[PDB]
Amino acid sequence: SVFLFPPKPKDTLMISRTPEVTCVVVDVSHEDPQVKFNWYVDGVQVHNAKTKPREQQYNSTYRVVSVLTVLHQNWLDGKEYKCKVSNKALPAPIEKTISKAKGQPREPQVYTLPPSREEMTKNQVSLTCLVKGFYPSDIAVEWESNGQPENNYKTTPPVLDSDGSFFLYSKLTVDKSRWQQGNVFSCSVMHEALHNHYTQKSLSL
Amino acid sequence: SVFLFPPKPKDTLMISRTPEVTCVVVDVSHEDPQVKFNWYVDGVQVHNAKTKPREQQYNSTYRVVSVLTVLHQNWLDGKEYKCKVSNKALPAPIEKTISKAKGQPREPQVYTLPPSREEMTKNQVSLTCLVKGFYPSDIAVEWESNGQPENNYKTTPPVLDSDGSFFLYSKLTVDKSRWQQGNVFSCSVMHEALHNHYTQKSLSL
Amino acid sequence: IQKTPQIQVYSRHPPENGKPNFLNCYVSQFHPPQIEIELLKNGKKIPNIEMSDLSFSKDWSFYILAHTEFTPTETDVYACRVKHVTLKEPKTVTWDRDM
Amino acid sequence: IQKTPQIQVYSRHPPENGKPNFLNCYVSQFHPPQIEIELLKNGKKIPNIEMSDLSFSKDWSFYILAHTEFTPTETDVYACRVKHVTLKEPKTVTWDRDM
Amino acid sequence: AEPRLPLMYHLAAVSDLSTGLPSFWATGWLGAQQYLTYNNLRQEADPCGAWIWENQVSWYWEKETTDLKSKEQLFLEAIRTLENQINGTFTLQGLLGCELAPDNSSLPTAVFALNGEEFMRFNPRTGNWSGEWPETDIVGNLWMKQPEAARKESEFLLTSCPERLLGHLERGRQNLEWKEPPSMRLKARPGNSGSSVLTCAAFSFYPPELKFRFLRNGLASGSGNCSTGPNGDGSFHAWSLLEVKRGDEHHYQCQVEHEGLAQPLTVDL
Amino acid sequence: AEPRLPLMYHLAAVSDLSTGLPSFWATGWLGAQQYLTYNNLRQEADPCGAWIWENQVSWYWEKETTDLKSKEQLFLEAIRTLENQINGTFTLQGLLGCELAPDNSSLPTAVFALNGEEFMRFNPRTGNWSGEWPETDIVGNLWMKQPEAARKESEFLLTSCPERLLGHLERGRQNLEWKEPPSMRLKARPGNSGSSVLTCAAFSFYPPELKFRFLRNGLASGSGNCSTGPNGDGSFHAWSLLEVKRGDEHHYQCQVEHEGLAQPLTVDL
Ligand SMILES: *[C@@H]1O[C@H](CO[C@H]2O[C@H](C)[C@@H](O)[C@@H](O)[C@@H]2O)[C@@H](O[C@@H]2O[C@H](CO)[C@@H](O[C@@H]3O[C@H](CO[C@H]4O[C@H](CO)[C@@H](O)[C@H](O)[C@@H]4O[C@@H]4O[C@H](CO)[C@@H](O[C@@H]5O[C@H](CO)[C@H](O)[C@H](O)[C@H]5O)[C@H](O)[C@H]4NC(C)=O)[C@@H](O)[C@H](O[C@H]4O[C@H](CO)[C@@H](O)[C@H](O)[C@@H]4O[C@@H]4O[C@H](CO)[C@@H](O)[C@H](O)[C@H]4NC(C)=O)[C@@H]3O)[C@H](O)[C@H]2NC(C)=O)[C@H](O)[C@H]1NC(C)=O
Ligand SMILES: *[C@@H]1O[C@H](CO[C@H]2O[C@H](C)[C@@H](O)[C@@H](O)[C@@H]2O)[C@@H](O[C@@H]2O[C@H](CO)[C@@H](O[C@@H]3O[C@H](CO[C@H]4O[C@H](CO)[C@@H](O)[C@H](O)[C@@H]4O[C@@H]4O[C@H](CO)[C@@H](O[C@@H]5O[C@H](CO)[C@H](O)[C@H](O)[C@H]5O)[C@H](O)[C@H]4NC(C)=O)[C@@H](O)[C@H](O[C@H]4O[C@H](CO)[C@@H](O)[C@H](O)[C@@H]4O[C@@H]4O[C@H](CO)[C@@H](O)[C@H](O)[C@H]4NC(C)=O)[C@@H]3O)[C@H](O)[C@H]2NC(C)=O)[C@H](O)[C@H]1NC(C)=O
Ligand SMILES: *[C@@H]1O[C@H](CO[C@@H]2O[C@@H](C)[C@@H](O)[C@@H](O)[C@@H]2O)[C@@H](O)[C@H](O)[C@H]1NC(C)=O
Ligand SMILES: *[C@@H]1O[C@H](CO[C@@H]2O[C@@H](C)[C@@H](O)[C@@H](O)[C@@H]2O)[C@@H](O)[C@H](O)[C@H]1NC(C)=O
Ligand SMILES: *[C@@H]1O[C@H](CO)[C@@H](O)[C@H](O)[C@H]1NC(C)=O
Ligand SMILES: *[C@@H]1O[C@H](CO)[C@@H](O)[C@H](O)[C@H]1NC(C)=O
Repeated sequence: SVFLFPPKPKDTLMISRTPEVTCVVVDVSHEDPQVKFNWYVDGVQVHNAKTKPREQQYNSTYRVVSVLTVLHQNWLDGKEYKCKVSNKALPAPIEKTISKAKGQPREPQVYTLPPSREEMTKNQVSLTCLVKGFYPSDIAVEWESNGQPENNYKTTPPVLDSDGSFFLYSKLTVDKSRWQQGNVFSCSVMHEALHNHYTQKSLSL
Repeated sequence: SVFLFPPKPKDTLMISRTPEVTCVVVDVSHEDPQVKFNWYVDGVQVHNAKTKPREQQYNSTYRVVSVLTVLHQNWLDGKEYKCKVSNKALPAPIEKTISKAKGQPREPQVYTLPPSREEMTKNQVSLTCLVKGFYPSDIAVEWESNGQPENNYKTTPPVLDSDGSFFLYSKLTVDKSRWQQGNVFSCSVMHEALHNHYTQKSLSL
Repeated sequence: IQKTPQIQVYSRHPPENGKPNFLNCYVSQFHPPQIEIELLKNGKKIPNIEMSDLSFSKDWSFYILAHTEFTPTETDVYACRVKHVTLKEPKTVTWDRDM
Repeated sequence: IQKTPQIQVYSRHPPENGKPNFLNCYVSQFHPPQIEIELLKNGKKIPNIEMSDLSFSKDWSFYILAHTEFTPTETDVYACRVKHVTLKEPKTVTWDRDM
Repeated sequence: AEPRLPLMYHLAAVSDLSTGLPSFWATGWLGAQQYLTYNNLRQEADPCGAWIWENQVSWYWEKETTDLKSKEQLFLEAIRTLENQINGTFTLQGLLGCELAPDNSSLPTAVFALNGEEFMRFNPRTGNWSGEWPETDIVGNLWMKQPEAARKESEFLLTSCPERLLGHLERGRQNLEWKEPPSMRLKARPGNSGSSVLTCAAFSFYPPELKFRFLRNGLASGSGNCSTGPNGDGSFHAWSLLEVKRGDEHHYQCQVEHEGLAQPLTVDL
Repeated sequence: AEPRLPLMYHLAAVSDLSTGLPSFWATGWLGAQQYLTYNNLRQEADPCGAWIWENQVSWYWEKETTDLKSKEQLFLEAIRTLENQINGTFTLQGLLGCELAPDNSSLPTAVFALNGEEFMRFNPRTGNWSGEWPETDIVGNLWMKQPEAARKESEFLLTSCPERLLGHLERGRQNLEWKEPPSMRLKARPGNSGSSVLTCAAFSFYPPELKFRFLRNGLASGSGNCSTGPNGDGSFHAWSLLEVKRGDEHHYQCQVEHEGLAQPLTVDL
């Protein structure tokens, strides 16, 4: 079975990053490991195009993955990333097409929510960012402290609202003291329908 | 394939409700539809025990479900609800055991969060309940207005926090006016590790 | 929590055809308390029967006694018909003379 | 966005054994700009070569020219070895006299 | 006097009246005999059968009617509030009573259920209600909303109950110490492939305690699959079933024990 | 004078210095010829090759060095800020220049890229920076933090560029109007199963525009698979490949067109 995953939105957005289209097949079998990956972009076959399958030996079977690296521009201009897996134990070339959305994007609403007073009775508090009314579900939220990365956050999966939009919450747990000292916190949201695929909203005491 | 689902926690909690253990098999086949459901509780076979399979005709195959009704007491005292599916196209009796948790429960933290000021620039606002640090994931949150049911809410799936706990958010969208008129709202959380399996926390202007 | 009723029919004194007696239907072990109960003679409802006060047991399930004066014969069939939610079709139970 | 280099070796004037000339390796189409480049004689590095200023094209990919004075013979092999991230093992390209 | 034999009350309320049930009703019991009945439609506590010849003080029945009218109120109200907060239909029940300690004081009982499951208790020596479910709060909180409720509940259980019980043992001695012995019959009928079933049946007795023993050739052989049920007039009826090999019937006898009998009673086919 | 031929600047900065690269460096071009070089280690703008005999005003080179030192600053700073907010390593590039309109004014160019992709532009007639990605904000905001930056960028593009270009067409006429014609050679070698490959090669010419046409028996036959490359001294080198059937070689000729030639030049095997 051949699954085909997109590049991470951050990684197609940022020229400093590198976008990859990952073709994950789980099976293939022994006696027939000879899965010829075929990578097409729009129409054209890319040979390698720096395609890189690295073999794994799992379960009772093999887990084989090839990673096609994408031009930021192409995916943003939505080309079709067609993965094809061959073999002989396999009567037909397993074909898989991805590209982005194609649209109609909805811009996320980023409001930052302070801890509750009842929670200042705890000596760790929680910082909340509500990101709502986006489309597609393809988003990326992160947190910062003062100006620098906070690793201490948990983001909920996008869940579909009554609207026909998606929403999420992201919860930064900081120290009660760290909040009370009027220290600046911030949630930094990345989605297609944002100003430069990027926005940021600040929580300060 | 035989899946076996629990009763809804609300329904095992409330004597006014009726708990059901649902055995959902998807396949069975034609020429061999003769799936003898077998229902055991702790050790003992329950015959029917008001077991009720109702036939569905799906996909290209059959979707067969039998619903064993449970005594509140028994499930709360954790008996084993063992579903078994027979047939002849099926070399072996497909066995499935459920019961509750067995433990170690963690009591949820229910804080209610007001709309942001930046959101009072909208003429619909959102009311948030953060429910955190529970275990197991088996919880049920609901909303009320003044004292009566609000149907206008969306709850996120329990997602596992850094803690080794679960958390969720639930978002009540009300009218800006409806909030500004100092009207009482409330989130009503139901989980095993709560005072009577039930708690409630209020949002008021 | 629902529970189907248990139904038991019997007589007061040792039965003897042609001799006046009392028929008893004891319906028990049920939940909820909303139930229909009739005494039948040859499958057709007998008019004007009596009933005791509705009560319940240590396990919470309900119980009650329907009864009336009757004279057993060799050909007449006596039963007790009961309707309750747990029952898709009503249940009819026939009187057994050795009980 | 990574791009592997294109490598092309050639000479200034029409080649003739035993006659002084200049060897040119033109490395282009690459990204990032961090790259290693050497001129080889019989598989071993030639000392003291020259290079032009590093530039780039309308599509952003980089380009540059390594060169030196040499006299072609019938037996001596000349190449251009290049190391870059996109390359797991370096690439060696041999000079083709008809170019 | 039968010191301490239980006095117990059965109470219920329901939202669905499609089968003609009253909204609230109660029955009261002395051991196994029911001495009282009451429903919201008559609002009177009346004695059951034999209990009408008992010499009681002039105010006996007026006082039972009063306590019961109180309970009726607390129960019917609990249903409306539940109906307001949760969709559905409800059934509410209670079990309240006592038994005498040797020095003559009370050992009480007080428990409650909602839609078939126990959801609440009440300790009379502390005056508090307990539970573990969301509807416990809804109901318990509603009942606390007038402190006297709790106080009058502790008194019914720790004072009135034992005084009633103590007056019944005396004034109602003939009723409690009656032993109408059972009338017996033993018969045989066809069973499953190659088997027979014997049925020993006992008519019109009081008290309800009776022991069955089957005998094959004069020797104890088991007690059979037994059951009991009410008889419509104060006495009881019972029966036990035994499976035997076809042709084997005449070897069995039935024997019963009962407080109304001078010694066991052997019965013949 | 060659009115308007482009004047263009190539700018870059990088965080990784493991291969001995300078932190910032630039090259400048007139059409296809490079007339200037500059890096942060020397901090001087020096002319390339032939451009050293050009009669210029006494202050020509001091002024180019000044503008370039400004850019160097804006670029090296953009990298440190990116390094602070995002893990990784970065590469930053820019393309800036102009071309003359018939009335002699400017038609400019200004674009930027980050890690291989275009992420920003700058319109000199408005003074604003644009983009569409999270790093556009980080960089654009950093550069706005001193209004003069924008003002000096609009002047380099709309005033200095056209005056430099206009002075070059005049003072550097011999350099721009040179047509060193190509030296030609045509050869054949083995191909894939049953085929042969002909290679037509052109040495030392200027300008870079040259046209190839192969001829079979005096008749146009295609232009082959062609390519060009720099020659190390100001002139260029090119070549075209054609696959023919083995034994078929002597039927082909190679013909080239070039501004340095009076009429096309036919070449023989
Ligand atoms: C033998 O064993 C192996 C392995 O088993 C493990 O466990 C054993 C106990 C042990 O002994 C070992 O063997 C081993 O540890 C079995 O393999 C499993 O096989 C199943 C299928 O049978 C797979 O399940 C699918 O999973 C998809 C999601 O996959 C992601 O998540 C899972 C869970 O975390 C990961 O395991 C997995 O690796 C994937 O993670 C993502 O990977 C990509 C690529 O690496 C990441 O890419 C990023 O790329 C950018 C590029 O710039 C950047 O580089 C980043 O750094 C990279 O990380 C990406 O980030 C990862 N994601 C995250 C969050 O990190 C499911 O989508 C899939 O479900 C679809 O298909 C099934 C089948 O049709 C449907 O039933 C299902 O409904 C769904 O269908 C439709 O899919 C659409 C797309 O999702 C969806 O939109 C649509 O709504 C949906 N339709 C409906 C109606 O819902 C499926 O669940 C497992 O992934 C695989 N396990 C592993 C470890 O690989 C094997 O089966 C077994 N053999 C047997 C049992 O016979
Ligand atoms: C032919 O078609 C049929 C149907 O197809 C539809 O679509 C076609 C396009 C169309 O043409 C039609 O045919 C049709 O419309 C295919 O059937 C599907 O088959 C797959 C499996 O192949 C099933 O997938 C599983 O789903 C489980 C979850 O199921 C719930 O959710 C789904 C999605 O919403 C529902 O569809 C489903 O009905 C279930 O809902 C719950 O149902 C119960 C019972 O009704 C509800 O009960 C409540 O009870 C109380 C009692 O008091 C009260 O009465 C309430 O009112 C009741 O509602 C309950 O509330 C529902 N829930 C909700 C939220 O409402 C998955 O769990 C399951 O996944 C497990 O197993 C697979 C396989 O091993 C694993 O890969 C997977 O990882 C996971 O494993 C482990 O499971 C643990 C338990 O979940 C978990 O804890 C653990 O972490 C996990 N392990 C890991 C490593 O992750 C699986 O996904 C579909 O459900 C079924 N579809 C339907 C509609 O029934 C059929 O396949 C197809 N044939 C083919 C293709 O060949
Ligand atoms: C005696 O009882 C055995 C097991 O239980 C009985 O039957 C079930 C169905 C209920 O009626 C339960 O209350 C009874 O106790 C039976 O296996 C056995 O067959 C019964 N024997 C005879 C002779 O009736
Ligand atoms: C001419 O070119 C054809 C297609 O592209 C060429 O080869 C690829 C690999 C690159 O080098 C590309 O830049 C070239 O243009 C080839 O199919 C054909 O074989 C080539 N023919 C000859 C005779 O060289
Ligand atoms: C219990 O009460 C009865 C009646 O008042 C009395 O006769 C008996 O002796 C009492 N026993 C004790 C131990 O007080
Ligand atoms: C363009 O500039 C040159 C030099 O100043 C001048 O000779 C030419 O006539 C100008 N053309 C126009 C239209 O101004």
